[PDB]
Amino acid sequence: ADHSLHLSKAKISKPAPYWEGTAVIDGEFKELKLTDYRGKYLVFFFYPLDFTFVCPTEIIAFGDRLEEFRSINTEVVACSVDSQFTHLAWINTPRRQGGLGPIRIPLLSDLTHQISKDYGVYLEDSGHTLRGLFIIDDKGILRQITLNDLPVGRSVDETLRLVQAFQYTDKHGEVC
Amino acid sequence: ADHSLHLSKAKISKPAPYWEGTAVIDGEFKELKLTDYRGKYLVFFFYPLDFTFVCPTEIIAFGDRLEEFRSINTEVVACSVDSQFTHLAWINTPRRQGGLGPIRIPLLSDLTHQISKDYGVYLEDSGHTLRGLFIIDDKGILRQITLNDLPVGRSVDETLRLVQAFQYTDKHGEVC
Amino acid sequence: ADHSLHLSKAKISKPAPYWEGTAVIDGEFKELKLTDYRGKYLVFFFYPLDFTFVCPTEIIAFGDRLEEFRSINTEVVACSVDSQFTHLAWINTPRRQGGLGPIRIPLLSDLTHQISKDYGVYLEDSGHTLRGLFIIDDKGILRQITLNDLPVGRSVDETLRLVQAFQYTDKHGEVC
Amino acid sequence: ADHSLHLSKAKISKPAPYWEGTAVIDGEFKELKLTDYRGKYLVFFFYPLDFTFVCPTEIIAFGDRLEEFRSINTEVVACSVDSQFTHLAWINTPRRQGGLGPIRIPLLSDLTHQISKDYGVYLEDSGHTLRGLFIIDDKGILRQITLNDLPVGRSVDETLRLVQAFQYTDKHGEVC
Amino acid sequence: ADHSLHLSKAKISKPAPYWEGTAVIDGEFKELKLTDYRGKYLVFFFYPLDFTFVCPTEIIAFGDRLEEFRSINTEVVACSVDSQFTHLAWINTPRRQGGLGPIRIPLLSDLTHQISKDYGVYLEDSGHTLRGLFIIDDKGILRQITLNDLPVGRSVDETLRLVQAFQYTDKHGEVC
Amino acid sequence: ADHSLHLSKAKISKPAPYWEGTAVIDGEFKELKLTDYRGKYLVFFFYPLDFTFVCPTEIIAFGDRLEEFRSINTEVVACSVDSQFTHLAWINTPRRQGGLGPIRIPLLSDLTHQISKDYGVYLEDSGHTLRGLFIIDDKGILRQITLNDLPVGRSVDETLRLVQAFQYTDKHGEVC
Amino acid sequence: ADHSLHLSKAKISKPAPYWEGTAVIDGEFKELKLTDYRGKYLVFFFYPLDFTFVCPTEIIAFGDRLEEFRSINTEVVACSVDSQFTHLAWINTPRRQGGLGPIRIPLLSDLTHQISKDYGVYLEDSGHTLRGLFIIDDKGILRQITLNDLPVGRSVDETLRLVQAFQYTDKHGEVC
Amino acid sequence: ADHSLHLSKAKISKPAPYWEGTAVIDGEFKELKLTDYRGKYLVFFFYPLDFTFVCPTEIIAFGDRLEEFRSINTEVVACSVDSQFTHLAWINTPRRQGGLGPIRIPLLSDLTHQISKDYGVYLEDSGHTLRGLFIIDDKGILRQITLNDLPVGRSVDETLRLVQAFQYTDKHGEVC
Amino acid sequence: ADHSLHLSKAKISKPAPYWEGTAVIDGEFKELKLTDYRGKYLVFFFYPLDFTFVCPTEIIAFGDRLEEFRSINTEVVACSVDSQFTHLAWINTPRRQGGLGPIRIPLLSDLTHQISKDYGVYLEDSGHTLRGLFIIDDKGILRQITLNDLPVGRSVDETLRLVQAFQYTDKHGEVC
Amino acid sequence: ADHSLHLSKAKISKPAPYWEGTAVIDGEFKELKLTDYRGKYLVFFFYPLDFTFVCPTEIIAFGDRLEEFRSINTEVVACSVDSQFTHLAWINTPRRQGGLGPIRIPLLSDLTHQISKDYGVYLEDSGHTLRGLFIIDDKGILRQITLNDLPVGRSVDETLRLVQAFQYTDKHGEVC
Repeated sequence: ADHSLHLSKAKISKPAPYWEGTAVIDGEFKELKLTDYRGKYLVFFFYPLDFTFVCPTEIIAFGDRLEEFRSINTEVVACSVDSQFTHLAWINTPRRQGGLGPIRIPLLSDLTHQISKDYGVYLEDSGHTLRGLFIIDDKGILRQITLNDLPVGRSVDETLRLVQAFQYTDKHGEVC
Repeated sequence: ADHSLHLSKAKISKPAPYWEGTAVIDGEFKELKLTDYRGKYLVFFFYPLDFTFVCPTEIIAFGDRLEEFRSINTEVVACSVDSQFTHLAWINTPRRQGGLGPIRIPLLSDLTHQISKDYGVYLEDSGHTLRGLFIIDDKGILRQITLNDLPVGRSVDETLRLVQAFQYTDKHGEVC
Repeated sequence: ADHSLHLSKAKISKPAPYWEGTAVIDGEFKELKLTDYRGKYLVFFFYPLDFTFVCPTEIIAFGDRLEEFRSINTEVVACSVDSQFTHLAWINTPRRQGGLGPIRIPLLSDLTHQISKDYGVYLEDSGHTLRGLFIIDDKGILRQITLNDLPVGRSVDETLRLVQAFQYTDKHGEVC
Repeated sequence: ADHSLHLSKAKISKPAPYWEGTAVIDGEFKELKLTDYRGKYLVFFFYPLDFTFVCPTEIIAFGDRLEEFRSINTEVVACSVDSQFTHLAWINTPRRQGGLGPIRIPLLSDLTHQISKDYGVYLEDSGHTLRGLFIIDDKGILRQITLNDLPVGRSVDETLRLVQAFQYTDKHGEVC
Repeated sequence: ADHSLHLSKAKISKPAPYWEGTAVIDGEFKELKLTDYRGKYLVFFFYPLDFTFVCPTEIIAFGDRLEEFRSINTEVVACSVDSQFTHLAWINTPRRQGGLGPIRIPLLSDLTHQISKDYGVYLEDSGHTLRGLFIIDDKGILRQITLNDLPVGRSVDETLRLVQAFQYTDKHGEVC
Repeated sequence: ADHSLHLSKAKISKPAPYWEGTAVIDGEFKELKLTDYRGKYLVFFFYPLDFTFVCPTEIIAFGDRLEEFRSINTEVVACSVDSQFTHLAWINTPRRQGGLGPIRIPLLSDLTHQISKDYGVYLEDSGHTLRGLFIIDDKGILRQITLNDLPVGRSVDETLRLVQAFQYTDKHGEVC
Repeated sequence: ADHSLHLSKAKISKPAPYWEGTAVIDGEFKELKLTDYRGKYLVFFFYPLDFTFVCPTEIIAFGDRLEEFRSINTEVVACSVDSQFTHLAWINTPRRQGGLGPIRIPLLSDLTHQISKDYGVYLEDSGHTLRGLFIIDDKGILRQITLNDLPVGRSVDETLRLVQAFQYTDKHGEVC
Repeated sequence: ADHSLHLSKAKISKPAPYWEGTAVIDGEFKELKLTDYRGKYLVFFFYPLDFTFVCPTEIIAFGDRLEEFRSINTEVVACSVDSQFTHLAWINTPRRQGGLGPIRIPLLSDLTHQISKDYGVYLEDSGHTLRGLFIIDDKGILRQITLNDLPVGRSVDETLRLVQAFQYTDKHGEVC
Repeated sequence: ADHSLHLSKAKISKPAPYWEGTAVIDGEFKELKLTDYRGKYLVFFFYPLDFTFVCPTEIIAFGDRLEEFRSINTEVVACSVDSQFTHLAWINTPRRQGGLGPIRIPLLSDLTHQISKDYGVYLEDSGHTLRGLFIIDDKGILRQITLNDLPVGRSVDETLRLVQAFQYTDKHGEVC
Repeated sequence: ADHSLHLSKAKISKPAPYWEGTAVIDGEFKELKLTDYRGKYLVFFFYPLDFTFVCPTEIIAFGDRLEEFRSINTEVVACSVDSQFTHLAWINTPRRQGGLGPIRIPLLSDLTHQISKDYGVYLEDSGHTLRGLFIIDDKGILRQITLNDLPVGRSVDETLRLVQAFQYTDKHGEVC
């Protein structure tokens, strides 16, 4: 139990840790699980907080390119330690007044801080997580781990490339 | 160190647990300590969440009756496990749309869950706290502990009479 | 076994600790148990001592207004660390001489200090308990915990309000 | 850490356990200590409860014959787990009504149960003590231990005989 | 194993510790158990040593008054840490030459020190026991514990009255 | 020491683990340390093995774009569990015969497996590491962690973008 | 503490365990120590009991030949677990009645069983020791250990031979 | 786990530790076990590294004289902590440029460092092994352990002589 | 495991420790056990070393008087920490040249030091045993233990006397 | 303390374990230490037993070729678990009768079995050691370990070659 060492259950080429929670999807609360994405690829990413003073360009970019992700049989889910009521309020607030507006990416609530601890992204002194990202294949196996310091974000193009690459490895062998 | 027994540091006739955090006070972020209230009485209470579908009649009632509490040398502080950004958004939201509206009672953030564990109010399976209330005298001594189940709230009149009674006991002897 | 942290078995939204003992009811010794109140609400409260120099206004007020509590399907029981013989002598002594006088509220003896430790009210250095109050619903679930400092007592009106509120929550949903 | 094995600090020919408390002496509350009896002999005895249905013949007999004990440089103290208020009420109640009446033997209160555990007389299941008696010489050394069942009491003549014998041993050598 | 605390097995109102040994009875060696006295009362007492320069007035007095004890359905047994050969020699020695002389009270040998440790009378530094006495009812329940410092002995009259009182309590209720 | 959990010393926003070793630089053995890059940015990455049947496009791409990394004050270092003699032979082998050819990127040796364990990349079952990449700032603070499953490699463009982003955050504040 | 293995402090060519006690010498009680024999040889032997039905031929033989032991600068001491009062009575009884009669060998009392445990001769189930013998030189060094079953005793001639042999070894070298 | 003491599983006249791995045999990768050599003698030896600047005299000498070992029903296997790809490249490189060239002795890979630890040859600070040699009989029993320091190597003639001696001992008794 | 206290398994009136080994009997190696002497008496003794510069008068004396020991149904065995080859060479060497010469007493070997440790005679600092002797009855029960300091040996006459005494005790009762 | 693993203190390129003892040198008893060979090379070897039926070919061969070893600044010492008296008798016995005869190689005694345990050669079940050999350089650093099974011995030519090789490595660098 040395700080954040033993807490993390995330290992590559191993079954990704199981999570369940309440997500705001299409403006309604829903129950979501990891195994709901079996037989399909999943991009699962963590961002620090809602209602901050910085534009959520990552979520907006991922949502605007969502049909490009499911054109290769992949879903995308975002997570935060906020509650589903805060997520709904963040969506329901107009983007001009510092909000999300309509979004097509499910917003998962980690109010118990447990999903964050399983994936090793929770910051004890901060009370929230860092900016992180995970790729999970059809069989629920962790294939990629990316972890950034807080200011910096993640690129949609890189995630597309990585998912296509992992799928190509799944289908064929090795490329020269 | 199981459940809420060993975690709770709150005891009556003992120095109340020390807390510090960031609060939305009069619309701006501020840094607040417990010792900022030394020499005065303090009503420190918890509520489950922001942006819920239930009217926050407790906070509104306490804030509307603030001159009665200040006239007897007492301040009032509310706490929740939400971030200061969520508190600010909840205040800035119109009350007709479900928001708090303007308030004169500081909203303290307990994003790290530590304040909740100190006072024995955090619910592990829920991710938030129950509805609890504490009275702290001029010297920072816990005088009263009140814990309700989640649905039911607290009455401003009872808090007024309790604080007046504690002050009267401080000034003089027992009454016949 | 850190002082009084681990001794208390009282948790909210959990089954209230089981207690049994000998009570002075209607001037006679009787055997009383917690489960004797199943199917009804129960106001279970503690007070420091018998035969003291202060007036027992709490017990007298609760007993004098017992039909209001019984009209909402609720019983009331008082507890102390005194023996049943002391309770009987306190009742049998005229109230003008400093006694209790006739009472309609059962007086429960906690001579072994076990009930006090279960509910986390026993004061080790004093040899008696503080002023505590507990509400238990039809199913034996703790709904409310109130702990005052020794000088200050409890209000019958607040207890009535809280019992009515919990019952209303039991019957209907949430009120706006 | 058995029920009454490790708790008892009472050993013969060893210094008697130190005790302090509040006693009803001549109708007034007083502070009493073991070392207040240094340089004199002390008969320290326990009895189960106040305000019981049985006659306190032991206390009455010891008090009525107090000049015999004082004529051989010896005091007598009685102890119980009742509070000093119960002792005062028991004395103030007329003996015809079942009370103690006026008494010349101090009544020591053990509400914290500590004195009872030091002398190994506290009964855990009952919440009070058995009938025990201890003799302590001028130097605070335990000379005699006597433990009876709850029904059976002690004799004043035997106590006087034992005190005279111990004093004679203190002065001279051995008698043939 | 703190000194002589955990060693003692003797408790009031609990089954008395079981003992067995070799006794000099009527001038012959015999095997004796505790259960040989079931259905009768038993006075079991200890004395320091044989062949000392002090007259054994206790043993002589108890033996001379044996018909008084037998007339109330009671036996008496004496014990010491000496061997049965020493007891036999002490009896066979003329009383004028410092011996015991003929006796009607069995002398039990505790050469292994185990009986002494069971009843909490053995003195580690002395190598023998103190002067102790125990009363055991028909069912083998310890009713009275008396422990004297080494110089002082016991009175036969007190033992008679104690046994009569315990028997009276067995037969009927409390006396007024 | 639960598998690879406690072994890893690599944490974000914390000083990157210290490493030292022998590197093949410009065709010669040299001693290299982490502190040799203090006051400059460093891209530290791992690759599985030398002399394999798969072309090392990652190393070749990083080396060919070295002047573009150096224009933003950044070095690049590669690590493997192979010995410096294996690295030298791999470089000293023509690329047409399945070799590295000349390279401008230092090749570090992790023959003791310590560097891999510190950065949490070593695979116990296979005896080498996965494909990992780390960004370290001027002050030796870990800024970003990337872990790919073995088949899939890393992109020079993404690393350049991330380093530019971290540097921009270092210089200015936050961008809208 | 495995039975009797760890209790014994007796080792050969090592300083013999220290003992002190009360001995009957010339018919008077005396305090005796091991170091009282320094600079002088000592034969220290253990026998089971006093006042038994078997003639003490060992003690009588050793005493009758005491001048043949002190003529080679050697003392003899006997020990038993009996008390000095029993030893005195055993001496003060004529041999025709089963006694020692006058004796010139000191009789040491081991009432605390500690000397026996140090020399590893105490029998737990018996309550006394076996028949044993030890030789100690001028410097307090154990030179010989002899241990017999209870029924069999020791020979004075063998002890004389052994003491002469050890003294001759002290004076000169090995003999051919 | 005292450094390198408990790791070693090799013991004379005991079943040799079991090993399995990948070897370069006749220019192809193969799977090899220890039990593949049952019914034959086996010379299992370690050497530090591949591609070093020193000449591999041991391997070349053993391979060039392999028919002598095979004529006495003996196999030879070499091991190192390098990967099978490094072994294949070392063989494929011409001997003029510092390679093995063609070899008839299998090259076993110990990339996991486990075989080295089982046979007690791994050097923790170096990252490789020392030069050690082991003889294993038909039944898989270790007959000899030889451990040279790093510079010094092993002789083919001595190994042949030792294998012949062990076989002769197997066939018949001791020779005069 | 305190030095040599815990090692010894030899206790009186208890079954003697089991031993097995290789003995030189009548000039030939034989396998010998303790149970080979069941149903008859055994004298088992130790001596320091073979081939020393001191004449082995003990062994010679025991062997020369062997028919006198056999006439009372008793065997004699000697033990040492030397190997059977050393024993055979010692016997096979002429007595004039510092040897044993022919002997009729079996010479047992304790090369593993186990027999010596079981009987508590082994000396850790010197690597051999002291001079000890043991008597074992028909039932394999240790009857007498003799331990001499190294210079001094044992007497055949005393052993004969002791064996005759033990046998007489076995047959009859006690002698006067 | 797992069998023979923790006992061994011998490791390559480390200071060889320190030993001291008694040796038979030129027919005389001498005291020998390991540090007596500082500044010279040392061949320290073990052999099973003395006086065995097998010819001591190893010792005789090493002794007859001692001038070759001394011409390269090297000493030779043999060790066994036998006593120095056995070594002296083995030398003094004529070689025709199964002895060493005159020898120029010191014979060291390991009667305490400690030297054997330090070098990991002692065999617990047999009570002696196997055939092992050790090379120790000028600075007392263990430089080779060789462990043959008991039937098979060591060759003088190989030891000479190894010592020459180690000395040549000491003088200059590696040879091609």
